[PDB]
Amino acid sequence: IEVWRRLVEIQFPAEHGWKESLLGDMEWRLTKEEPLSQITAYCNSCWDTKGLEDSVAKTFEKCIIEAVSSACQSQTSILQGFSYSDLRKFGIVLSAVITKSWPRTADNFDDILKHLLTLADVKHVFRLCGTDEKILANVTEDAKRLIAVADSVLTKVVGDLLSGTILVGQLELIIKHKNQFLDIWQLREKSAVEEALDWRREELLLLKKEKRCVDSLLKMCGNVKHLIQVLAVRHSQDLSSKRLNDTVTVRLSTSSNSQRATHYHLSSQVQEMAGKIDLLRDSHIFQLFWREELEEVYDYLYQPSYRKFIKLHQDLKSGEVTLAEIDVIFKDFVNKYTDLDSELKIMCTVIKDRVEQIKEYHHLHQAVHAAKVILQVKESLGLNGDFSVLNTLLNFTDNFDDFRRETLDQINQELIQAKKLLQDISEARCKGLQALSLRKEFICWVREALGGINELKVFVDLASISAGENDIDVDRVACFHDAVQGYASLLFKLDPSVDFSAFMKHLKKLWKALDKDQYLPRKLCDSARNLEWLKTVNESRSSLTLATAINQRGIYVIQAPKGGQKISPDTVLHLILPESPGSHEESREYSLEEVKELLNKLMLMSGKNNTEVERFSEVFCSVQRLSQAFIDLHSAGNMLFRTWIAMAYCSPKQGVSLQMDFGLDLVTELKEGGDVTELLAALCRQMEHFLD
Amino acid sequence: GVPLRKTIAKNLALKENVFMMVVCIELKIPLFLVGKPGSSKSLAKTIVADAMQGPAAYSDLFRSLKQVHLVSFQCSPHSTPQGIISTFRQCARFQQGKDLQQYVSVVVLDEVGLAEDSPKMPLKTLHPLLEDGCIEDDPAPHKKVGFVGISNWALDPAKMNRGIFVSRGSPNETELIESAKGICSSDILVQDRVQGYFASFAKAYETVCKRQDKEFFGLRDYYSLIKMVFAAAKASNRKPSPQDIAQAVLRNFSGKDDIQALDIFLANLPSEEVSPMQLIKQNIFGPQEDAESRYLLVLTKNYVALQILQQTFFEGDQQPEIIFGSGFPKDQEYTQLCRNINRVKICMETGKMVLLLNLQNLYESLYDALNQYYVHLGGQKYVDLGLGTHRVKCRVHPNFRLIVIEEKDVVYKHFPIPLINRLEKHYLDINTVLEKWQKSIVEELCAWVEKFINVKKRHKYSPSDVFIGYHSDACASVVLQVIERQGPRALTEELHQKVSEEAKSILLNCATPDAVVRLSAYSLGGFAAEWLSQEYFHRQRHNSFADFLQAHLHTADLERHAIFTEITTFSRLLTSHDCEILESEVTGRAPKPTLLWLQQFDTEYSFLKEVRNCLTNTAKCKILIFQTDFERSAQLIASAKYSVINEINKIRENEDRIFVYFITKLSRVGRGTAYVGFHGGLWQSVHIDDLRRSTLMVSDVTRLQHVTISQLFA
Repeated sequence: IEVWRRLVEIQFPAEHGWKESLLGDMEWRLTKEEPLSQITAYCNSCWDTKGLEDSVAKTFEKCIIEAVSSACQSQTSILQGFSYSDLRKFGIVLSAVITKSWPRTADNFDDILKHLLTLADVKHVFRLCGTDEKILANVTEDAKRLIAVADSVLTKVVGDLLSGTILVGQLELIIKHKNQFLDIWQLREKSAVEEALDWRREELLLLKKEKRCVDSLLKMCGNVKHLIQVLAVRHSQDLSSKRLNDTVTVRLSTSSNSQRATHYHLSSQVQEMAGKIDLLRDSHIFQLFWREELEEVYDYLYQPSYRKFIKLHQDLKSGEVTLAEIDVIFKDFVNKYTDLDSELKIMCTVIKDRVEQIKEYHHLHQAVHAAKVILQVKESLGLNGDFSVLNTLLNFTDNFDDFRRETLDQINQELIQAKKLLQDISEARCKGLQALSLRKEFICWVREALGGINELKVFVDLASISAGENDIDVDRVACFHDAVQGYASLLFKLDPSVDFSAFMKHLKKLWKALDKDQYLPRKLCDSARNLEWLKTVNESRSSLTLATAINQRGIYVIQAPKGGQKISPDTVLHLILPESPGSHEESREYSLEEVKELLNKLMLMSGKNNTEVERFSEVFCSVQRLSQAFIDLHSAGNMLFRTWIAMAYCSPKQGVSLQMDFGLDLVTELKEGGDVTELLAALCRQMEHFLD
Repeated sequence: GVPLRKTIAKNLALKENVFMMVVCIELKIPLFLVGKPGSSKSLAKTIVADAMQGPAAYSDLFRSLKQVHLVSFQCSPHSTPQGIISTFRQCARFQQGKDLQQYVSVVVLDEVGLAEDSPKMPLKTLHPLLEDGCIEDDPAPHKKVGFVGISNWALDPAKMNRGIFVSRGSPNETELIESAKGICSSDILVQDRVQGYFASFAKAYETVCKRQDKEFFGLRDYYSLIKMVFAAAKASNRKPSPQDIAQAVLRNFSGKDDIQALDIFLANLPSEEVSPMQLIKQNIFGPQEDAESRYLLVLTKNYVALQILQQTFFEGDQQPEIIFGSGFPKDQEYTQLCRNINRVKICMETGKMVLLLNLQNLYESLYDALNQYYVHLGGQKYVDLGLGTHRVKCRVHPNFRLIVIEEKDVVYKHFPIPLINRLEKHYLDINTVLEKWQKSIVEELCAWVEKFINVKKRHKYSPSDVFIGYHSDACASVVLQVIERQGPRALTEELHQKVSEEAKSILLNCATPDAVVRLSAYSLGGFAAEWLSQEYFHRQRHNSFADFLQAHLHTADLERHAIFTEITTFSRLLTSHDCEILESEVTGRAPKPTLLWLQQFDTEYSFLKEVRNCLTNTAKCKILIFQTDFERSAQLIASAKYSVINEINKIRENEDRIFVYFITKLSRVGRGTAYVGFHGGLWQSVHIDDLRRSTLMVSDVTRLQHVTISQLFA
């Protein structure tokens, strides 16, 4: 600093920029350091015993103020554990802090309050000011005015709180920042509110609870709005800026405990109804019971549903509930034991595996379904063993109406064992067996044609030949293949006279077949859908094969249109596909449209290494470019290419890849080998240059 | 009988449309359907097709009904009568030699209204075709085919052959609530948990539709919001939280500026915050289950979204495949569409994400692929892709996502409304990723730049004359690259300083030596000027491409096996001799660096073949150099960059390092368009004045600063 002062103070003419440049260099050397270190130096390092009037100190202070501005816009408090040896520099820093951290719209009570309750630098500056009064003398009058308006805000908030005239927003924020508010108040005061804050908090909680109960009341009726059509005005009022003593009757030091009539003035009857609907809004059972206008909702709608609910709860705790409306109610809790246990736990406002009955009951129903499916499969696979063990459960629905009046444990004893015989069968396995049973013709056709898994691959191969060259058509084989592989145990190697025990010991294989691929039933069903195409496969080209053949032998012919036809790529270009040596085919001729349709096919085909497609597209594009060059030359009046024909061989034929004939006497037939694409590109470049 | 996804709204519209389609197909009645996007027209089409497969039907109801084969044709203002004629003839041919009482062909015309008042007047041919299927040729039974004309635009009944016309209107609040319930019909518990928000959502949707100027938002957004809330509540087994509703709303009702979609929707409610980054991540990497979300329509300015996505979301070998319009001189045709659709289908089959950047022309081919109306076979889903008249079902892997990047103006102006409504919209620019301190850093950098250029200085330079490729979003991209490289570390004073300095260095790396010398001079020395001169001439490497390559190879990210560098220079491009010198210099580390000239390739496939031949080698360090001479060269450069990235991704098989150097030759003055760089992302931008080794002046500049012209001859 001594050097910088000595150098900057040299009284050079100001029109030259000596002091400016020196101080710029010094500021650069400073700013490099972490702003915290800059401030610590400005505050503690002894460098200003020779007065701060020097431009050196001014520039240092400017840099420190910029640092403080940045660190305040960072909302990272600075005065935490800060040591100062100089009070003037520290006061400058504190004033910069109070000024920058202050909001840029610092006339709104709200922003100022949140700023003095959230930011921590405020706490530290208040604490320092309260501890030492000398630092205040070192504070700028702007920061002092800010501190004064802050203390005024605090005094107003405290007058409100202790008096009960505060806005819901301010009180909410204060409760959120109760500790910081209390601390700043104690600090400033050093230069009641607690009990007041607690009372106002209770008032706010009561108000919010009434609001929530009202919201539950409204949401309940909101369910039947599709069938049946002040409180909304009040409950809609924005409390954020309303006054507490207006909404809720605040308990001040004016009076002890007294009932708080909030903004609504609910009749205690409506109060209880709302509390009930609120503690019961999360009840699906009550949501259903709510389903059967102005008020009278109490006993026209709410009380009947609620008494039915209370009777249901008593029956639950008793076990006397009947099966009929059990089926009607708990139909939605199947495989939802957690939702059910919670819907019960909520009933202890005034058992855990008592409801297991319902759960077990559900399983029983499932078993019945399974049983039926089993019967179906017994008919589909044509079994013979005895399966009437489930006919009891088959006559369950032949006894449903007489069973419903039979209460839960009164249901029956026999099925309690049958349930455990099918307890292993999951719903997914029921669906698998269902897909198997629904299909009979497919099963017979499979047993007949294939006869065994060893005959599958062969079949699959044939299917791959007549699939159809596309995604679904090709996947039709992987489907029915994974199927015949998974359902093999039940299709080929099952004895037609295996009763329940052996039948389940056999389905032990389909268990794993399914757990390996959970989509096996879908494959079997989609195969049964494709029975016609499978029979077609049994009784007995592609775009990729055609493309390979074209690459091996195709000849693209570019010509001047014949018969005075208009000049266009369709007329100029056409492909020749010669028959292969010995093949009974002939030299087919393809137009441009056909070639590009084949291209689209190749692009959208199964593609399940796009080597041939890439070469095809490359040669096709090169030939199209050549045709366009020829057309452009023809349009420009060039008479040379009038009788010009070019044959591009997609593969070298007798060492010839490209051939040209102008149909003239002088120009002999030209031809060259090599790569067709590079040669065609060179030819196209030459023809374009010639066009120019 | 027909199988349907649980999340599909079994609403009155879909039921009516399916009924009418079936009846009018079995009886061959021209059926015209009109309605706003999301009216369940195309969904009904797919359901009807997949349902009446004939003997292969899912139900006994449709097993006793005609088998249907659709021949779809998307009508556009540029359509011609020959399109409709060819479509009808194709359908007839399909009906040629069949039992018309057990098989029927249906011409499906999508967006008929687009061709209503077309100057070519294609619809004038429907009347005869709908009557007997023959314009002038003789009639016949196999020529009379069914007709379904689906449109989101109004139609003229006089061009319907007095067939059936069903115009559906914008549904009401109760219809919307009923649809929302139908969507949540899968689970009644979750349905009850979410039923409270249906009315609020419907009211907010109507309010948005009224407020918005153009029909940006639509029914699909509402349905997707309902599905999101339903899936959230289902996975949570609990009432939806405010943050869930907020996420859903901002995922489906974001992309426009006028509509906030949040203050409108809540209106009685509080949640806290969610950024478009998180929304895009949810769409791509969302938390068995048909919880599939729509495809993205990331809007942006100057295509910064591409670099943001490349650097932020995917940084490993999970990179997506970029579909782009080839900027090569001769690869501008329909074959490009064919190749791009092949790539889209291959990605669909394999499960590779896709990035469409300039492909709004590939929407007559992806129209049905974006609707997400799938048909299944053995647990695998298939959606219709198309090329011209060809249209076939392609498989879709579960891990397949599609991301469309386009400019906000291009979307708001030229994108068809249904294409917007078929996609999840979101605006992504740098400011949407940067925080406050980072924006302040950007401003500080702009100021430091304007100082760098001119100090105190007789001439007035522009930042593009000192920082090559500088543009509006340069320092922003720099700060973004910086913070992305640093990691998720939070704010800190030291971090602010470090970011500022690293950005300064990154900018300087694209500066000229003239500039730093000028700074050192006009500043009469100075700590800053000298620090920058040191950083430029001693820490960095700009004397030649060989020194830069050495430094890179010796200080390249080991984990990252692909490093992309964009170099710009004023001198002459490299040659076989320079490549041989480099080879002799990089012996043992890497083989001969392959060198390519973009202006020598007339097609993208030749470029790809060369890139593959260069990458097919077994070397552990492959150096590729793509040299171009700026002089429509930016399109070529970008196409080549995307091709190289895609090819490197396809060969992402080992830990072999792949260095890529795009070397663009420029003029210190310019002769036309201005070169734009700082593309950010995975692209280190650099400027090397001269790439050669300076045989004549073997001296590293900053050595002639301490030597006179006399001492050179001593």
